[PDB]
Amino acid sequence: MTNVADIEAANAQYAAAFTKGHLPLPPKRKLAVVTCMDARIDVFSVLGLTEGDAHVIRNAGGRASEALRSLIISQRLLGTEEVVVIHHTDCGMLTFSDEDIRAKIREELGEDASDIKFLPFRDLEASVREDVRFLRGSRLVQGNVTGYVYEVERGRLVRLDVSD
Amino acid sequence: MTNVADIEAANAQYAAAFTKGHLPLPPKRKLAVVTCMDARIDVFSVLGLTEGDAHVIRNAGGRASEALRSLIISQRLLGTEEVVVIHHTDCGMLTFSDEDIRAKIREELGEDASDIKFLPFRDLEASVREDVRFLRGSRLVQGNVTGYVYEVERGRLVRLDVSD
Ligand SMILES: [Zn+2]
Ligand SMILES: [Zn+2]
Repeated sequence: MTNVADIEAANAQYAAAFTKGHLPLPPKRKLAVVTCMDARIDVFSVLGLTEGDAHVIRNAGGRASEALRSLIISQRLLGTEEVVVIHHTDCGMLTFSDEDIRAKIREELGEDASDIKFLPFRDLEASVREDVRFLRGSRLVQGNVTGYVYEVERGRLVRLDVSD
Repeated sequence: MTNVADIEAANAQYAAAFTKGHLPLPPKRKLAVVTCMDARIDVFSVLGLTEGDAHVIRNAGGRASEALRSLIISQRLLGTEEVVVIHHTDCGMLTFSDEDIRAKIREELGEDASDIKFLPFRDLEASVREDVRFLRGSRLVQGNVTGYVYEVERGRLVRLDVSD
């Protein structure tokens, strides 16, 4: 109850103590992060970023196909040179198919979403390899791509070896 | 100049102090936030969120059209009931046309991107109004939508009144 009132109250405390007003547009680490919208992940705390360090791109499952527009802008307009892709344990995108979510939209809203692809995946590590390989194969992405699993159970980032 | 070594070292410190392993999938505030990938914005600090409070969806310019997949999953599978859309001052998406970025891709990569739409906007407040009205008009989004501008120069969230 009162989300808008609470975030505006918290913001007033943040703004009172804020001195980071001079930070420039290009990220200092020339880095873009692609990860899940998952509420339990604070990317800045997990990776030790401060304001101005890295682009942080977030979507349901941290899918690289959807991140690509954001990555091209990140690199071509704002100078980033590197991408990290982070999926996580206990991701919602493991727990349904396109058919299951289309059914839930019909059941709850009475709407047809048969032509929208929701990009769920069947295996966590396979999803990271598919995404990293996708970005390595793109002619529109420059630089090294690294894949990780974040363990929501212990706060650990686990780097994955992705062959090819 | 060793991004992967730096974030792995910082993560090892974060994991040593980590207590939050029992948090569940559904966000506690039943809230999804849509904002820019901009490096200077730590959404958790700006809004006073803790791990497990709100979904955080981020893309170049915080465009609601691209967030829609993520919002539908957030609401239908993970129980969120409300959306906040935050654009920001000094956003890169104000500073180019699709034809300007297509030129940079030709100059730097020697690639043609004439079939990709990058979704820049011409006016910051109009961009927030368009994105809020887009989500309010969608038959696949339930609940209240609020628009904000985040002022990168002063750390201030400014709520916009958006009609019809
Ligand atoms: Zn997830
Ligand atoms: Zn921006």
